Amino acid sequence: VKRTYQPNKRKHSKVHGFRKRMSTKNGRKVLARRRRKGRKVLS
Amino acid sequence: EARDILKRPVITEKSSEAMAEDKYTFDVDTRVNKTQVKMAVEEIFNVKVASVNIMNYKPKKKRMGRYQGYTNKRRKAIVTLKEGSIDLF
Amino acid sequence: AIKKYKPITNGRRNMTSLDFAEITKTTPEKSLLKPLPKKAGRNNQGKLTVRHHGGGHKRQYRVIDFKRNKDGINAKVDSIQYDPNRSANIALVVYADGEKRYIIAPKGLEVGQIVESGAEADIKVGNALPLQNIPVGTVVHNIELKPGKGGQIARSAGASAQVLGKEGKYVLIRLRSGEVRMILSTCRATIGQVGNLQHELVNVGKAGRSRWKGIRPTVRGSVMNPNDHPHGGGEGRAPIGRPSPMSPWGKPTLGKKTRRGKKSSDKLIVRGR
RNA sequence: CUACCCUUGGUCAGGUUGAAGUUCAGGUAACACUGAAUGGAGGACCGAACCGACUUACGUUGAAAAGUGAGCGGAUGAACU
RNA sequence: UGAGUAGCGAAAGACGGGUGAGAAUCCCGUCCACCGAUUGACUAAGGUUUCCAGAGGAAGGCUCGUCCGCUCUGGGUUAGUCGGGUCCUAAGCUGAGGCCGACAGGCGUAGGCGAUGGAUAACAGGUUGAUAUUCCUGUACCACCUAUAAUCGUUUUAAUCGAUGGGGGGACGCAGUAGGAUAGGCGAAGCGUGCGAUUGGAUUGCACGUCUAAGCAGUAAGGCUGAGUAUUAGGCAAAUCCGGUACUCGUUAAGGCUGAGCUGUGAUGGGGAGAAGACAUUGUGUCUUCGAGUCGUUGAUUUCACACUGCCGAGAAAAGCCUCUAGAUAGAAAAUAGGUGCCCGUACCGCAAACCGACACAGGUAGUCAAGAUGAGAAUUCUAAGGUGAGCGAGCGAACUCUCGUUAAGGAACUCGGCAAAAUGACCCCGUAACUUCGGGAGAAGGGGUGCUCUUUAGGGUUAACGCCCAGAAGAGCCGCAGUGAAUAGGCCCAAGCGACUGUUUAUCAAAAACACAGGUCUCUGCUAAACCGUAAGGUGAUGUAUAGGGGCUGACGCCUGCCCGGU
Ligand SMILES: [Mg+2]
Ligand SMILES: [Mg+2]
Ligand SMILES: [Mg+2]
Ligand SMILES: [Mg+2]
Ligand SMILES: [Mg+2]
Ligand SMILES: [Mg+2]
Ligand SMILES: [Mg+2]
Ligand SMILES: [Mg+2]
Ligand SMILES: [Mg+2]
Ligand SMILES: [Mg+2]
Ligand SMILES: [Mg+2]
Ligand SMILES: [Mg+2]
Ligand SMILES: [Mg+2]
Ligand SMILES: [Mg+2]
Ligand SMILES: [Mg+2]
Ligand SMILES: [Mg+2]
Ligand SMILES: [Mg+2]
Ligand SMILES: [Mg+2]
Ligand SMILES: [Mg+2]
Ligand SMILES: [Mg+2]
Ligand SMILES: [Mg+2]
Ligand SMILES: [Mg+2]
Ligand SMILES: [Mg+2]
Ligand SMILES: [Mg+2]
Ligand SMILES: [Mg+2]
Ligand SMILES: [Mg+2]
Ligand SMILES: [Mg+2]
Ligand SMILES: [Mg+2]
Ligand SMILES: [Mg+2]
Ligand SMILES: [Mg+2]
Ligand SMILES: [Mg+2]
Ligand SMILES: [Mg+2]
Ligand SMILES: [Mg+2]
Ligand SMILES: [Mg+2]
Ligand SMILES: [Mg+2]
Ligand SMILES: [Mg+2]
Repeated sequence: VKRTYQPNKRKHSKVHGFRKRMSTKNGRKVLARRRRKGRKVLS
Repeated sequence: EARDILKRPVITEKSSEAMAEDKYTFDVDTRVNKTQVKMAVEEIFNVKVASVNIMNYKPKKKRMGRYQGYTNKRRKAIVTLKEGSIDLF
Repeated sequence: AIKKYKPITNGRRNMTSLDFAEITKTTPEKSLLKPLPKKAGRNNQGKLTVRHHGGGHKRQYRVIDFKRNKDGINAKVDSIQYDPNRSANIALVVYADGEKRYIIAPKGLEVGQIVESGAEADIKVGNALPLQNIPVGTVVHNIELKPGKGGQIARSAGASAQVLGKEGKYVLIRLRSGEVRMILSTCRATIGQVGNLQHELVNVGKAGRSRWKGIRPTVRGSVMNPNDHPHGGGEGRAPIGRPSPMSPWGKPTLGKKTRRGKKSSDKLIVRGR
């Protein structure tokens, strides 16, 4: 049975990567939240 | 800057076989190119360099106790001499 | 004109098609082609705003001279060609100075015939003239609404309109729809009727052929659910079950007029269809 | 993941049937028309790959949070990827 | 607690010899078995060190463990030419100014980014524990640079460069056969190399091999195509280029453009079934010399080639490339010699124990290659190349459950229902109903044949012939219970309801009579169309224009579709 997660480096980066997050006001809010919480991984 | 381009020689079984073939292996600054390596070798060891092969080595996972980390990434060059020789010892 | 297939299969049974005898060249003029990617009825937001469009054969666009503004120079009909982007065929014509253009192919246009445009052109099929200069009673097609913009009216296969009379700044015309309306006499039109008259008779024959044409299936309102459509729901089959049939977006859709009021053209439209 | 779509690619062993058209012969005032050959159409036929999921047994603290065995449907197309 | 209970996840192992504290479980050997359109060989994603060597045995491993995808230690990935970047563009994304919008921001022009497509110069052999078109050997090619240059130019130029412009080209669908090649297969008393039987027999007997790239030079099955000269309302200016036009000659030819393949060379080199010399604490551990390459046959799903023919649904772009001028400037270079050529990836798994499934999980995972016998075949059964014996076993051979085989007489009496099972099944020949939209129904139905030996004998392909391959007909015989002797391969028929049909659907209890459908009809819509998305801008509709577009209903086809407009 084909499962939900089919990893793809390009898709992962282009959807959830640093530059995508930076390209939107709400993505920048995501980054700010994660920094505030002190996450090791922002993106 | 040649002394910064070349970091250290590599001494292994494969590297010793290469040295028998007149090929000398070095770890080099991760930012330099093949041409810079050739020029540094010629400047430092007063040899004539026939060619340079180069390759990158990923950081390797390494463990010590409960601490997980990585070794430094490496850039390794193999310099084939046209004229002369290099004595590492 | 029309070819009727033998019922070798239930798919072919009752199917018909054009024979394409009118077509004289089966490949287009390379330099008059442009790419035409499909929208599948989806707008600049990427959303489906018109249902039932999608898929279908790839097509190239043929640049077509609806304007016919190259006056006083004869052009010879090199060929009649198929065009996937419209019901009519198209005639590649070659002007005496060596410029080549596509035009809508009128009924009766033959390879080797000469066409011209301008106020001085003769009244013969394929010639383009201002309505000022076109006589009363003449059958025309490819009619402009604004001078120099290019033909917009009566371009489908078999389409034509008839010049009826000449007021001061406007000419009266009867359109294929039956509407009688005024059009500025500086607007141009092409003499004759659009060719490919048998287009409408073709029996498409099978679902797949519509799919090749890029038409996706139409699901009836009555077989949806209430949250989908005003006709949805009901146990078993149901009649319309309200005072008027409704569109999917909740507007009455049988007899309700939708032409907007206070339009500039309402004083130019003399008699509705 | 999934639905629909966009652009750009890929795949479909083997066998069968024999549409239109055409040619030859006959036939006609000329056409219809008849026969043979040619021709190679089809959401055409049988059937692997591939896609699917009709029946049934098994499984039901599973080998598997939807599967397996045996049969089953489509397989040049509104095909599958 | 349940309880020493359920379970230990598709399968074939046996023994000998090692190793070790300890061995069904590790190593080596022999035999046996399994896959082989593959359990084999590549490879894209994905993973990210899992790869290699040495060491270890706590934990992980459904048992064990001396072993491991585990633990420790140290190693391993080499490129001008392979894939990507220093080239191109598609969808899409982004977007200077700009348009729109309480804010946030949305839209969008020029311009950019963006492969799944276009362009683009390297091949064969050898080599390691682990990389190899990357290292080495041999032999190439591409771009650039420097020096010397046969020769040509030297300011309207005319040698040379040449647009950020023009033109050509790149450049394209689907189906269908036929043909030329080549790969591959097969045979041979061609050649070469081994072996020569002890179980009754034979010894022209048995087994194995029978090659070599790019590049360079030539050749050529096939495919396509008139050419030349004048002139010019066009190609934003120009044009000698393109387009148009006129004339001359030509037209089953010649010329031009393409083109698989072949030949030679590359190569007295390499590889090679093997042989002879050796060296070695025993040595399958390595060194030197030697070692054949033929003929026939078959023949692609590869290639010529989207070529050719046909068709309707009418089948990217841009760059590389060629050419034209506008412009540029004394200098240009056939050849010869020498030199320069970066970054990223490169390990390993990759129908899987390394990827997605929490697992060393009977699932899922694009593409490429894919031998012999049989056959129409990539089906079937058995094998090859190659890989594998499945990470609990030993006994016993109860009930019961599962999976499989058989069954007296009967033959649907079972049951909600023939559910399941059984039966049919290949090829050839005979033969085949109602009804029908004249296609069909049809493999209707129902029958007959099928092995082997020998004799006679019509043919076809390829060849001077021999030979090789394909393929019938007749007759006479032989054997069995049985000859598509295994495996794989329709059960059929008579009626009725529903839906015309091929399709589609409730991923995971419903596949249907439901949806769709081609056809019918009504209705809206004259173009800044109506309808639709959006606050708008901006879009879809449509680069369409009433033979068109949206919506409602009906649902192939045939015959038809009556009455009521009081109500809404
Ligand atoms: Mg590299
Ligand atoms: Mg519609
Ligand atoms: Mg419903
Ligand atoms: Mg409602
Ligand atoms: Mg209702
Ligand atoms: Mg009811
Ligand atoms: Mg079919
Ligand atoms: Mg489904
Ligand atoms: Mg199955
Ligand atoms: Mg069927
Ligand atoms: Mg089938
Ligand atoms: Mg016990
Ligand atoms: Mg108990
Ligand atoms: Mg028990
Ligand atoms: Mg037990
Ligand atoms: Mg097991
Ligand atoms: Mg290992
Ligand atoms: Mg254990
Ligand atoms: Mg701005
Ligand atoms: Mg690519
Ligand atoms: Mg390796
Ligand atoms: Mg004997
Ligand atoms: Mg590698
Ligand atoms: Mg590798
Ligand atoms: Mg698949
Ligand atoms: Mg098989
Ligand atoms: Mg019995
Ligand atoms: Mg009996
Ligand atoms: Mg009974
Ligand atoms: Mg009973
Ligand atoms: Mg049954
Ligand atoms: Mg049906
Ligand atoms: Mg379901
Ligand atoms: Mg079901
Ligand atoms: Mg209905
Ligand atoms: Mg009625």
